[PDB]
Amino acid sequence: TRRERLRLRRDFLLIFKEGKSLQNEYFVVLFRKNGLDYSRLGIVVKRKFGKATRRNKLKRWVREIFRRNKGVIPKGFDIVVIPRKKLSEEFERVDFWTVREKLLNLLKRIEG
RNA sequence: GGAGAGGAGCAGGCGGUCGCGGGGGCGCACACCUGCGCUCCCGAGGAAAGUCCGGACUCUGGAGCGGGGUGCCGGGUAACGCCCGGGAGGGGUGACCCUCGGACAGGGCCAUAGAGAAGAAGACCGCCCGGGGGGAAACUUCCGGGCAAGGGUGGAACGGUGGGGUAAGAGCCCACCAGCGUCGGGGCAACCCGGCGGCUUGGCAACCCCCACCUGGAGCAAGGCCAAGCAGGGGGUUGGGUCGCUCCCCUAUUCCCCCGGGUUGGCCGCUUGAGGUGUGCGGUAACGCACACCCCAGAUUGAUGACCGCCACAGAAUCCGGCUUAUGCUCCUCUCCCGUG
RNA sequence: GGCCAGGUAGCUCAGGGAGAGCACUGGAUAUGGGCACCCCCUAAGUCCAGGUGUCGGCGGUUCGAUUCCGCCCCUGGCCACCA
Ligand SMILES: [Mg+2]
Ligand SMILES: [Mg+2]
Ligand SMILES: [Mg+2]
Ligand SMILES: [Mg+2]
Repeated sequence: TRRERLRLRRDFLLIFKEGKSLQNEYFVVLFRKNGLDYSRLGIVVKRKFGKATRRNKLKRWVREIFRRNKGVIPKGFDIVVIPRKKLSEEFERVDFWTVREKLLNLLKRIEG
């Protein structure tokens, strides 16, 4: 859903500068009110996370978590998900349910 | 069965619940441009990779030189540093694998060790002859002369080993060998086979070089178009005109250089191509030709996931040909070895 | 996707027969300290002695390669339109 896909080239700077942030050991989540009746997701994966296979797997998991849990995630925010060094350190050791739990714990705390 | 060499294919599938990317069809709104909404088709790789070669395709005004690349020979190909076949040299019992022009065109470099390393250089331990001296002798000593043959030195010592011949010795002579020169035969050829002959005189060109062949340079962020927006200023014996050098066609601010500020939108390029698959024919093969069938990702923060059930390596970004590296199986050949019918 | 750089003692940097600087380990000795000397402790310093390496890895050429020729690994940077 590309209507659900927020542009990062223009908006990342604005969200970084004007928005809020939440984090845990695996993710940093940046967010800002978008003035819409729905939320939009963006993913920023640092080059150092790895090659296409690895980065694309992470992005797919993130997109899926967001899509399936859209109903419970707060509405009216532009959201940027950023994986942390730790995650890229035990990514192969971290299962899907753990990534889901850790990401949702942050997403559900987006206020207000 | 064991050990090993060459090579071909596949990339866990099939049946379920949700979620994407591009086409098509449809539902509709269309006073235009177009704007959404919901089924059929297709949707990462053998390496998509590293960017090591070769193209195609774009933009830079000409030509020459330099520079760079390839390196036995013959094909194949759009082309290549690739592929196929063949020739020499080497390794392995063997199937097989690896190597590749020229050092009497020239210049330069060979440390250390060693008597001597490029004109033929050299006498270290030595071998033999002719005298003078000492000494009973063995032996020592001095001068004159002859050896590259043994040993030592090396990565290599100016042909190799055996016999004859030498005072002692040398291709001095002869044998087989290696090299070179020729004559003759077979190959398109690289080269091979046979005969004759003095006696022959380092290595490195992944150093410059010589010979033969090929070759501008950038690169899809190439380049073309639309929309949007701010703000200009300082320079040019001229400089710049898609690497350098040399001659040459230009152009004078609108061009180029520096500082500063505006976008950090959308469309084209963007996928049908030296393209796959299936036969038939030619060719040792690589591959070519003929006919038939097919449409096989085109994203632009960048599309393939999660749950269930019987059994790796890693993700296209302009597209192809090949190389190299990363990696899980399965099958087909042939070689040697133990053991049996 | 493409195009360039660079990888040397721990760190910064030189350059076809492996070095400087900071630095570390010792010995010397207070004008520091146990008290005041004797005796002894500690070395910021100052003397001196050195300690030391797959040349980013793995092959090839060469009798020898930091230098030459291949590939692989790691670390940085550059690109688009407007005027
Ligand atoms: Mg059996
Ligand atoms: Mg690539
Ligand atoms: Mg000799
Ligand atoms: Mg440009």
